[PDB]
Amino acid sequence: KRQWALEDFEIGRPLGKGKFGNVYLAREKQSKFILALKVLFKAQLEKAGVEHQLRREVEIQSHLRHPNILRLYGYFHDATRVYLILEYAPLGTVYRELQKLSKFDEQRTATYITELANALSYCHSKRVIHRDIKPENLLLGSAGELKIADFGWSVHAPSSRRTTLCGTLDYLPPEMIEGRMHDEKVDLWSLGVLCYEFLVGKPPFEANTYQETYKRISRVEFTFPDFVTEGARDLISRLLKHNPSQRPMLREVLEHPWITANSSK
Ligand SMILES: O=c1[nH]c2ncccc2c2ccccc12
Repeated sequence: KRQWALEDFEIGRPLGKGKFGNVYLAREKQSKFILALKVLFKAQLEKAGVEHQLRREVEIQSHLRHPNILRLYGYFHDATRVYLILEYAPLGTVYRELQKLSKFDEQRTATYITELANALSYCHSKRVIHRDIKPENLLLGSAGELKIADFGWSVHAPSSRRTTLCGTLDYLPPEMIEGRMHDEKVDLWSLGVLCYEFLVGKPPFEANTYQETYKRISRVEFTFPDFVTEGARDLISRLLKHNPSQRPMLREVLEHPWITANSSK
């Protein structure tokens, strides 16, 4: 492996914030390699009681190798902080891309879905379920390719509430939020949420209250603006099924006619 430490890196502009520490642009001093350094404060992690998510992220994300999964290269720590050494995603997040464009055309959407579906096929083949697929955790590489990041919630499938609790529920399926056993099908529901948000500019169960979002998800109550096409409606409506077993496999998504006609391969 190789024991890094702080002074191995020049730190740059803050790329952004998370709950437990910012991510920073960094350059390794000897190679000039540009990467991102995710800082987590130990104090805050222990208090929140999620250090196992950290171990999981590191163990899981460092062994995955897929062009649409963000690489984790390693980690180090000092007294107050843990530092994850990540692949740098130069075009930013899909969240920012959505706030910039408001919503995506069917080509950009279908293409992102395809990249997501491929990355997820790779993950589910190892029974790794991400569980936190949302636009803030989807990054863009230099060619604009999508990269799944932030594997802190990920786990090997079958799993049950596996951590503490919650925050934004928008992207989570009814099994998850209700704390029932769940498996790969979780990420299929999320894909459905994403496809709607990309096309519509807001997630389909958006509400002004957690408790109201919960209700909407649990009853699967959503509607489509008129501009959304029948092919997109058909994909989304197949993904957003309350019963996981009724959700398609990823292969079926990849070969969906709407995806086939719109995706840039
Ligand atoms: O442009 C970004 N690139 C990144 N690359 C790696 C990790 C986080 C990021 C990142 C994180 C938040 C906001 C923007 C960015």
